[PDB]
Amino acid sequence: GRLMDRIRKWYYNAAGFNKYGLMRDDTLYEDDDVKEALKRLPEDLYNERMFRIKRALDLSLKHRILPKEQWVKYEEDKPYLEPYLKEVIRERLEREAWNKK
Amino acid sequence: ALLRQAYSALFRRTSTFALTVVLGAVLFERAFDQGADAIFEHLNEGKLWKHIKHKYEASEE
Amino acid sequence: VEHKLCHSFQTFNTSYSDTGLFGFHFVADPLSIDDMMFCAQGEWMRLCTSTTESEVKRAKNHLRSAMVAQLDGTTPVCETIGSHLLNYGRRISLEEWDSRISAVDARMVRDVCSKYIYDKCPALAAVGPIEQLLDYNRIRSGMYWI
Amino acid sequence: MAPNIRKSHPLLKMINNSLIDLPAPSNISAWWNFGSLLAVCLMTQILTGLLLAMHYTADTSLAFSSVAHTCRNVQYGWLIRNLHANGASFFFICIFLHIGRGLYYGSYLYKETWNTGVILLLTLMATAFVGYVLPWGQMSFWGATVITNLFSAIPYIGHTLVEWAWGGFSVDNPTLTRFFALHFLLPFAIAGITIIHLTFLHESGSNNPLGISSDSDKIPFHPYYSFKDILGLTLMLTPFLTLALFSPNLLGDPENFTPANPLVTPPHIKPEWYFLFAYAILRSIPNKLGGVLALAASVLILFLIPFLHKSKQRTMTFRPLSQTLFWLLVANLLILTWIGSQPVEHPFIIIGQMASLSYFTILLILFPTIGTLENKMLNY
Amino acid sequence: AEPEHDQRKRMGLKMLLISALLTSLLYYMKRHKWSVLKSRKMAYRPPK
Ligand code: HEM
Ligand code: HEM
Ligand SMILES: C/C=C(C)/C=C/C=C/[C@H](OC)[C@@H](C)[C@@H](OC)[C@@H](C)CCc1oc2c(O)c(OC)cc(OC)c2c(=O)c1C
Repeated sequence: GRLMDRIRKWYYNAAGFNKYGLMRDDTLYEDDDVKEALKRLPEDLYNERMFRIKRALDLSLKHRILPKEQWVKYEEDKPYLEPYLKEVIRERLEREAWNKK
Repeated sequence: ALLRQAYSALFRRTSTFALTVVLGAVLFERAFDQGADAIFEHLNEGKLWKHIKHKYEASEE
Repeated sequence: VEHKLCHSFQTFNTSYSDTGLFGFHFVADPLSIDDMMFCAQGEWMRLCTSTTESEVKRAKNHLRSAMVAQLDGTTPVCETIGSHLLNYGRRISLEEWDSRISAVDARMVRDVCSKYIYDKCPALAAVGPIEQLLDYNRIRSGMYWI
Repeated sequence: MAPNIRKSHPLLKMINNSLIDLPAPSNISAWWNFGSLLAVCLMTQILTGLLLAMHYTADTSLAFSSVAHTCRNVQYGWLIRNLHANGASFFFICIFLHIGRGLYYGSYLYKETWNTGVILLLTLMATAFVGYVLPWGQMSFWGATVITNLFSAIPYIGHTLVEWAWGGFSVDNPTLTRFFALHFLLPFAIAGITIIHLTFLHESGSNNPLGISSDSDKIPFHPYYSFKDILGLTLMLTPFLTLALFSPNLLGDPENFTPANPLVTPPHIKPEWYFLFAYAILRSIPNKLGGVLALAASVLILFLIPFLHKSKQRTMTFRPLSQTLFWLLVANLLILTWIGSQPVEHPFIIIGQMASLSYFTILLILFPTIGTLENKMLNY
Repeated sequence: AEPEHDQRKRMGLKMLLISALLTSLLYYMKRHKWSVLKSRKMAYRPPK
């Protein structure tokens, strides 16, 4: 049953951040981990992410969004940080538990 | 052209700008207060001591 | 110099047939751009407001020299002529240029700079790590009083 | 050394780093003026307040008739009074929205900036409390008698803690004086704490609608947000005056136009509007202590929100679910308030007990829950 | 119960009139200044 898929795909269109042309990961709140993840990003994937934001901001200040055409499509969202992040967390968790030993 | 004539003579020199506001407010005050009181008074004809006045102010005795 | 403002800065009055681009260009470390600009725009303001007789006296003498140094050799002269006829109509001799310069005095500079610099919306060009210098609005505001 | 004074001067350097060259997000919305407006309220209460204190006479036998006198005899005194009074309300208005914003855009992640806020809020409430008791009207009195009594709920130190409050063994003059002295002082304490609130803030810069690094496009506080504050100034300033020039006593209970009577608690006694919601919660817990406790947490819970944040994202801008919950909560208060203004009977009583159950749950349970659920739907 | 009444309202009038004008005036200025940021346009041109 595609239920789960059909749902995520929903909530995604629901959150509608993609109307600002932002990627899922683009929205993550920048905590100590993310912060580190972001520092690991290859320079291209990074300057890119930034512009995407500096554009989102420019929008949000104008009170507008992107013409439907340029909205981000669910299946095309690139989790550019998800993996980097996870690792970061992993590393930490190992350091963390290793200091309880 | 007033906007030019104005900007050129008043709003340009930050020093004259002031004199304009001052001298301006001054005029603005008078005109405003006058009409204001007027708009009000009229909207209340015959109800103010300014209207009733005469019936006792140097009328009896 | 005093505050290590820029690596360099330069005045310029690029002229054209019908128009022109009077301004200035400076290059500095990402972290002083502001203070720099600030002092600069100030000078402009000071120009349109308190230029002294001693200030112009020098400029004049400085200008006269470049005036001459532009005519240092063959190519240079030829250029001047090539361009004199093409833009100014005829040929403007140094004897002439010089009169026009000994003419200029304080009052004039003030009026003239004011004429073209005071409270005018300017053109800005930024390239590099410019984070520090910001808002045209603010740059604009730096065009009067200062 | 330094070129432009604005940056070197020990004092200007300050005015500067917080009113002119201060880095502001390009996209902060209306809901961001409430901080400054709150300020303006503070400035307006302290001003009008000093003025009213110049004519007040803290003393049971005269406290009432002094205010009366201050309104009738003192030039423009009435206007002063009115302004001071509605100011209060407008203060609370501004503050409730200022909190709103904070909640919906998770500004509460600026913990300290936030905690101090609570403190400020709390104080304001206290401040506004004593202020009201001053006029020594029916409400003034009885409110004084209840609010303070609340502490009688604490065991041991309790019955004593009151003693101090009143300075007597019943609410009498001694109270009125120390309350005035208190009301006089407190506002200043707020002013101080605000200075801090703003400092902790300045450590992080301001938040912003989208809830993502704004470093990629900041703008000098001036002229941008400066002009924007003045507009927001006149904007609020309007209804405030309007309200205080055409219908002063609209937001104000008239039962307070009847000098306090230590012997008769008005049959229809209902708190200043800005307290109603809490009033309600306490009124739904039929138990001295519970009632008191419910109330405590009714406000103290604010301190928790920061820990009851679970969304991988910061603001609710991209969390339709949370949003819907949020507004439900707004309205949940909007309800609780109504009830406050309604007598203790049916349906009202039960409707109340629910909204209160409602309140706490949205904050303590649904929020963190709908939040988690939310990230799994985005797949994080 | 409130002698002022009249003046209270007379002011109320003036207050509304100035507030109408002033609010309006500032709206312009708030926009005027912000225009810079409203009209603004940007584009990402990485190098090749
Ligand atoms: C006398 C008390 C208060 C005043 C006058 C005040 C003032 C300010 C000011 C000036 C700002 C910056 C402008 C803005 O963001 O609105 C601010 C921000 C903030 N305040 Fe307050 N505040 C008060 C009360 C509170 C309260 C009670 C809370 C909630 C506990 C609070 C929470 C915050 C938060 C979270 C920020 C960060 C806003 C952001 O995300 O940009 N404040 N406050
Ligand atoms: C935090 C800001 C303040 C709040 C919240 C506030 C609120 C109040 C309130 C609600 C009243 C009752 C008014 C009424 O009858 O409706 C009041 C009265 C009074 N307040 Fe304040 N006040 C504040 C600051 C001040 C200041 C700065 C002073 C002086 C230090 C002051 C002096 C007075 C006096 C003398 C009265 C009695 C006259 C009257 O009842 O209006 N207040 N205040
Ligand atoms: C000297 C200073 C002292 C002792 C400190 C005071 C501390 C108290 C709090 O300040 C923070 C307090 C203002 C705040 O409680 C959280 C309010 C929301 C309480 C609201 C409140 O108001 C009432 C009120 O106004 C009344 O009058 C018309 C009558 C009332 O019932 C008969 C009440 C009432 O039942 C409640 C709960």
